[PDB]
Amino acid sequence: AVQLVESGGGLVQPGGSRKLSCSASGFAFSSFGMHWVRQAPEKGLEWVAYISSGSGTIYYADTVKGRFTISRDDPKNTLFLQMTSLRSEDTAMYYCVRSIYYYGSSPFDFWGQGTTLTVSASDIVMTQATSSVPVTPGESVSISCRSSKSLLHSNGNTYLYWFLQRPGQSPQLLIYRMSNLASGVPDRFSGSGSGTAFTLTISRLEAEDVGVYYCMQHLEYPLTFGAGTKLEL
Amino acid sequence: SAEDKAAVERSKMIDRNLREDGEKAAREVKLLLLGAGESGKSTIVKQTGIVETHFTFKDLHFKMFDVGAQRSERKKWIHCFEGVTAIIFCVALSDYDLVLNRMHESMKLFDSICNNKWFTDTSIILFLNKKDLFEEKIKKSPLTICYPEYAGSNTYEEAAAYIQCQFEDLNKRKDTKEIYTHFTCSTDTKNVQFVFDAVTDVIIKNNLKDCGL
Amino acid sequence: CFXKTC
Amino acid sequence: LVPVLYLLVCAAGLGGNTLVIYVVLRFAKMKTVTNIYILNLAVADVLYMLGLPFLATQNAASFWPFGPVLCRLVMTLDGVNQFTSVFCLTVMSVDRYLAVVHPLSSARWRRPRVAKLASAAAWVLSLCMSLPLLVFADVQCNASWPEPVGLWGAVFIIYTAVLGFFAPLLVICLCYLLIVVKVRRRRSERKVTRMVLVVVLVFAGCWLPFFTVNIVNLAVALPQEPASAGLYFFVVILSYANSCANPVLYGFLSDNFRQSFQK
Amino acid sequence: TASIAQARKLVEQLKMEANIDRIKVSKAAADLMAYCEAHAKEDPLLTPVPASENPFRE
Amino acid sequence: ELDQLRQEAEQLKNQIRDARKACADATLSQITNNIDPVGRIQMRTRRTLRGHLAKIYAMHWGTDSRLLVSASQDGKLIIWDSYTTNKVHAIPLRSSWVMTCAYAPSGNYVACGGLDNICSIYNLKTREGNVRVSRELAGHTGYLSCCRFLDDNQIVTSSGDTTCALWDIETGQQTTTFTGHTGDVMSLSLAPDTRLFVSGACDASAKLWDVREGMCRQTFTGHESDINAICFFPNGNAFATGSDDATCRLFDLRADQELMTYSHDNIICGITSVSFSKSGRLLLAGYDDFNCNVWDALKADRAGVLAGHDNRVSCLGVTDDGMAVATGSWDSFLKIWNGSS
Repeated sequence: AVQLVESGGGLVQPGGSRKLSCSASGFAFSSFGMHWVRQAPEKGLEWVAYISSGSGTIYYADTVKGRFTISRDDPKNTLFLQMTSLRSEDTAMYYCVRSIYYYGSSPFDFWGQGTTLTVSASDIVMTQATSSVPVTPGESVSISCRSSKSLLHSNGNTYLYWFLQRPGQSPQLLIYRMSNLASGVPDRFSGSGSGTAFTLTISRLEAEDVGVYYCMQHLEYPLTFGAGTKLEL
Repeated sequence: SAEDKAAVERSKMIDRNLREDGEKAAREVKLLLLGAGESGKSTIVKQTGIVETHFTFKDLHFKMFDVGAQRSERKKWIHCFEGVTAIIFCVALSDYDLVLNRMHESMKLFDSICNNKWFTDTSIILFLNKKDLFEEKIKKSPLTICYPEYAGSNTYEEAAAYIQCQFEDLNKRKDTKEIYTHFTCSTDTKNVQFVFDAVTDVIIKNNLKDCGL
Repeated sequence: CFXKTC
Repeated sequence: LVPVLYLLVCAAGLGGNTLVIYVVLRFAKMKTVTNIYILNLAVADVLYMLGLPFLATQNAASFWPFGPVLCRLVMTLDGVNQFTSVFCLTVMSVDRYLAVVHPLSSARWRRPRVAKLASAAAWVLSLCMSLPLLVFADVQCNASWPEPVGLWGAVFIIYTAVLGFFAPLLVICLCYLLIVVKVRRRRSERKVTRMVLVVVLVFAGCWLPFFTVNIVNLAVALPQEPASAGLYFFVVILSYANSCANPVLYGFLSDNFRQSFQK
Repeated sequence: TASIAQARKLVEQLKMEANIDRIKVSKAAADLMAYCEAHAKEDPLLTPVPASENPFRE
Repeated sequence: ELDQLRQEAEQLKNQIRDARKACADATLSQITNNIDPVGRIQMRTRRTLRGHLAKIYAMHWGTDSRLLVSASQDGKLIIWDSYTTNKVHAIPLRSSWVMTCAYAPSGNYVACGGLDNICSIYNLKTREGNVRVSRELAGHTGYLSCCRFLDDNQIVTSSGDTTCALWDIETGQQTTTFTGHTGDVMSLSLAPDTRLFVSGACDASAKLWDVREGMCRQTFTGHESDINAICFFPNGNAFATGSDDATCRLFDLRADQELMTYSHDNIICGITSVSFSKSGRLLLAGYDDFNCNVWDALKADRAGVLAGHDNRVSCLGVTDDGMAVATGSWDSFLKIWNGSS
């Protein structure tokens, strides 16, 4: 019964401030690092904050560096995020994420339901091209997003987190990193690659398989999220 | 490599928790019971493995071991108690009048304990179990029934001065192992506060050794 | 006559 | 007899401390606070033994072997090791007091993390107690007074005495006597007395004469003769040989070190 | 009494255990040499691992 | 019919001993002169796995050599990344007197057993974040001595009540039971195929068993005191027995007799653990001589010592790949000994 729900936001006056909070239950969140993924409407995702397992290495994105602050209440199993002096670009939907970091762990596996925030009006990026290749449920589709540098490290773990933002709810972790499958995902969603190439090999499609996919990068310091995609029904 | 940094941080957190657990682990005593089935150690704890009786007497938690129900060969599992503060031994004082053998297995096991390669420093405590019944037994019958060379004198003091001295002569390491002695009087405090004093003394000696004084 | 010598 | 006395007190003294460090590092790791606490003063003595030839040059009539070495930072570096070693010795006394008298709360300061922070504190306080000497290090070598004018040399040494003996070796290293108050196999009392009295007696017998004579020197600088040049040399020799008595005493009296030595 | 059953148990082993070929130590040694050459090449405790990034010998 | 059955039993012993002597023309030490000695095997302590604060009673490695689980008297079953000296988990133990730990072949489960006679089994890869116990295994009236997983749902346990038993952790009840021993059973070793296993008892008797039925497939003697360590050969048709008589003995399933002895004049210390390398050529055994004397199994000649421990080498075992050997001893530490190039 893992449950991630967040609240706070929905309408922001220009030049104003807002507060975010994410509630965790059903798992040992105190030993879990957590990310923060925004989502502009009719667009892709965007990482906004991060704190490691145990409030060790607090991180922030350049676009909100200084403006935002992220803190975890481990005894209370809830997250606190304060956004001050919000600009017009902060018209997006947030997504609480969890992460456990150990040898062969499951990072960015469970995503929160989502809280949308609306305001009235030098690092690596990945190529979320091929906006839509719709296919009948009786076929296979391979997705990919490209990275300039070689993903593999001396450890061999390549971080090209795969997700599928199905309409109406949060993306489901298909393959954390780029090699190992996830908990709860079926056998259809697979993946393979060699250094810089990759292939999100999907066997069959059905009603649930619709949704825009996204990719994350955890190699460098900033978690550049994936650009908008189409369900490619 | 960021994932590796987070893993290293999680391991450092686990190290911080491990040290906080291990300081308490080193603070905890390991008082081990020993004896025979007829020793009657149940009385001591009155006030399918070990019944690890964790209690606290003077703000220092004591982990007593009711391992008397092991019913196994102690030679193959007594090396698990090499590091203990003390070892409590309830003597078989039933040799006064009760036979079966008038508690010569007590000496047979005490000599093995004393000469064991793992109990050189372990200050074994000797408890005169069933002292109340043994006093009446020695008042009603002599002690030379199974101790022909002893004096006896049909007195409580001489009963101790003979029986206890029989095993304390088998005690060879008079310099390293400091054996205590407390007649088991069925009272509320003096049965376990003496054990507390003895474990404090042995902990003080071990601390002096560790610090190098 | 002071530190370590005179 | 400086030509023989200096060699005798600087060869065995410098070798024993190095041997103690080697055994305490290799034969018995002993991450225990006490092992690195005594290693601190062992290293202090090892790097402080080099002052014996430097002071023997006074009787050798060679004010400097190179010329800028003897007066620039010799009294600023070798002399700093005196306060370093006294601070480390009182650190060891405090460590023993916390380990024996009161492990009630031994997870706050007796952890290995604090055992090196205290050592670093001792080193920096020794440097700060010797930094004025370096700032005033310009003479003919002692220079704490020549550089200033009025009485700063006398003020220095008074502060040096008050910081080297008054606090650490009179009431702080006296914690050894307080350690046994209630915890002194009744022969263990004498066995531990033969270790708790001898250390304090050595520290107060071999090290006090240096500070007592110079404070007298502060009072009255007596006229010199071979008596003065020989016995004031013996006083500093005893002050230096306290640093030879300490390592052997610590490495032989301790039973763990006895097992470590026999390892 | 139970001894009989236990004797039968004793034989239970002696009977079948010896009933089978009970091959000689002759063969016992064989694998010591074949499997040695089989898994000793994979015995890093024996053939030190010089992997540029040996899991432990770095 | 006491003497009547004794005569038949003596006839049986005579027949089987004569068969052993006929098959065993001579000790294998003489016939092994063909193979070259391994020589002095210098094993540098490549990683010193510090962090454990009591005597290490049993160290076990998961099917991936990266992870290990080390059990000690402090009640800390700690999963370790031997690659980076990292603590993946630190499982608290219900019983702190563990003398055996087990890494499941799936890797999802870890078990520990000891004095309390229950082999509690822990869930490593849970949906939540922590590691939780799956099911304890009560039913042993002795002291548990060696758990070794057969599969995810079958735990083998040898105890001090002179018996051993197979379990099904789905229900918590023993499917079979193996009572053929007279003294406390100390070391149970599971085969690579897990269809058979060997448990050693204090009566200097080691008895092979069949997992599916519960009947003693074989018995072995030759030791003069209590056996303290048994571990199967990688080939799965052997084992070695290090006993408190200061020797270790190599056995065979098809020969039903002792083959080698691992003792020397200068060693009078009893063995506290035994393990084999990937090829079996090194039989690393942790003596109480404070040095995990690496005994060349095929030569029965001491061809290496890993003396690096202040106390007795309590437990040790190679990994799945054998890239490491972690002689976590009664000294608080574990050391990853690897051959340095």
